[PDB]
Amino acid sequence: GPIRLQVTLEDAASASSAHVALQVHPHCTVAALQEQVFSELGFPPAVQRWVIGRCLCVPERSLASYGVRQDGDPAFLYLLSA
Amino acid sequence: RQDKMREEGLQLVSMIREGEAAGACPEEIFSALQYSGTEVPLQWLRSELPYVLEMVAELAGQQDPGLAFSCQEARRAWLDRHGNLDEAVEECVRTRRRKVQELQSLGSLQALFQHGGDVSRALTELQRQ
Repeated sequence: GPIRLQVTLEDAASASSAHVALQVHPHCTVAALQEQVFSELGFPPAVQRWVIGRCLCVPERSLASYGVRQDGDPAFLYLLSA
Repeated sequence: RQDKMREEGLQLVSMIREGEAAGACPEEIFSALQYSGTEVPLQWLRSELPYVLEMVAELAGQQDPGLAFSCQEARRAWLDRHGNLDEAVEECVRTRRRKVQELQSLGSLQALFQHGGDVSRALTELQRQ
């Protein structure tokens, strides 16, 4: 079922005021999360670079592949400077 | 206890920011780390990468000749496959086959090599006599 993912937004300019928690299915793909953040938080997927642990994520794989297990698992969304 | 996941994440985000400030895209930093985990990927790009791209080009040209590869095509495949050399070579010969197939008339091969796999730069330059 759904899990609380701890996204920390990271930018070219950044030091932690802005954190975000997103309910995501570990069996859902990183692409699906990208579309989720696009509709929800307004970030186009072309600028999105997801980091989970020691991996720059590929949108074809599942969050479980990196992997999202428990709730509160931390992820980082690096946004590109368009 | 224990979410060192956040530690590794912060580390990679650090190297990604440092790379972005030096003109390196995150795929370059990550590909450098995934292909022989150098603790500095910025030095590794300038230092160890040229022979690796040359490797992608040599294996790629040897796999399905005649369709020579440019350093730009090998670099693009290498980055598009996050550093996976075999996937990089495969996508390299695959993309080049796509590019020679895409042309209207030629088969020619020198034009794609000479312009780094740019379909329309090789297309404009090969329109000459």
